[PDB]
Amino acid sequence: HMRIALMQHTARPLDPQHNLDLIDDAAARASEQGAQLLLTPQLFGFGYVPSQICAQVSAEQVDAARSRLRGIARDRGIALVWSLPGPEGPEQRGITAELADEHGEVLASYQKVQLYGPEEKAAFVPGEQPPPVLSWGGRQLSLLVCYDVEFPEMVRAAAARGAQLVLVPTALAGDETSVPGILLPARAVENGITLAYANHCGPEGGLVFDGGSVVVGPAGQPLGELGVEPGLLVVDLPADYLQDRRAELHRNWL
Amino acid sequence: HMRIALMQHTARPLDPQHNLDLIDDAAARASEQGAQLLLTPQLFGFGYVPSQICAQVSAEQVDAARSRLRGIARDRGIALVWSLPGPEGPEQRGITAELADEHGEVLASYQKVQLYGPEEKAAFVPGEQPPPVLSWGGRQLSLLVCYDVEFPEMVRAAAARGAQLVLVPTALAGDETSVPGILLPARAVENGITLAYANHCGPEGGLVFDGGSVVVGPAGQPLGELGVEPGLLVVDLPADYLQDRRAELHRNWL
Repeated sequence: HMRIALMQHTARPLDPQHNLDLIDDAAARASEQGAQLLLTPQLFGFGYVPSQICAQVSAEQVDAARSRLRGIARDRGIALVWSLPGPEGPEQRGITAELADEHGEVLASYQKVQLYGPEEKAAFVPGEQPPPVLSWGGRQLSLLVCYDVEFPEMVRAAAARGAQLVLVPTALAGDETSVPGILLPARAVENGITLAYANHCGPEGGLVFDGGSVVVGPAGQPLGELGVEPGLLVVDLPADYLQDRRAELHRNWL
Repeated sequence: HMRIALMQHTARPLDPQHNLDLIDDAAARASEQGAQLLLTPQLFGFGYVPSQICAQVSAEQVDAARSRLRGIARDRGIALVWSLPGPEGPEQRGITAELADEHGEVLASYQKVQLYGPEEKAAFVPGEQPPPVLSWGGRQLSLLVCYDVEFPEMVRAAAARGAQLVLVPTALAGDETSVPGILLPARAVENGITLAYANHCGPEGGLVFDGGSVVVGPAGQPLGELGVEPGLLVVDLPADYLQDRRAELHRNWL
């Protein structure tokens, strides 16, 4: 009863009309295939160029891209998860992920807690709030962004609040096979949840993104996967760690 | 500069002279191969029979097996990690793991925090202390027992205190491939540490143990592995998650 899509593509740095036109095209193709939600990659709208987003992308330009993405969700009739800089000035915003429903209503907004490397840490403010968890489509959805999912604590924070399906815009480059190969399957099994991971692919902003977008089910197995080329992955989704964990002790030992 | 051994074998329920004679034999063979430490499986001395340990194994019998195991470490000249019931009466003790050095000195004792299933929870008291971390052989070692390693929080507790090599007596049955296949490699990569896992194998106490004893290095790869038959595995051991994790937030979100 739930069919999701993941958009894997290459963005052009600082060209939102080009990158959002790719998202519009993917949303229309996902909807034609009966997908009910489209997940898109981290910072796709402006490309994964942290220092140049900080230097050249204004709050007004981010708000115009956000309005365009709400319009795509409404006009293509499909829920949409995107990732842009946050709405504040360039010196105060983070990296965010948002979910709009097929009506264009923004159901949830999350600010990336675990920034990756010095360029992100200079260009963005880290989030301070736990991942949101909300009902959509018959299950509890949640959002995280790229490096967050590599911390078991961030996925456990979502699953502790009831998450069953964690959606992760990503921008993973450098042939980092261990993230989708080793960490994502453990995040699924150690919580009993499904995770969807939508990456860039190909050369962008001086990096070569890995592609490898994937949906991993609760037994850690891929339900669908892409390679290194652009694509639109469409997947039909079908003792106990969460109860047994001694959280009152663990919280004191981190 | 560090060579370790793991003993994978079948125990006989409630027959410590038989099971400790197997450990003595493995310790002598490990030492002949220049191993400096031998890791043995969970509750091997009495077999993995929780309800019968609670019903029939006295504090005196546990203390005699402990004295025998300290003697093996000394007399075979090899550090030894074993796992017995704890030293208290049958209604107050837990499942423990201990490390003795090659002099027979007990360096560390740990009580299993995460008991597995209702039979363990009736037969044993859970530990309340974090895993120990200590220098041995040129690195920081730590101890956990079976189900503990399946909680990222338990391995992160050890790595937060400096652990580099986590030694895990186990008793994993039922063809639970996801533990060594999916979870152990993530525990290694998400902390940057090595883990050694020594299981029973074959039918014992009405269960069929999986074998699959393994040492996994920090990239999640097996450095050595056994299948389903008894054996003695001998292995020569050769952005940053531990610093970057926002532990002050994670501790509030578990």
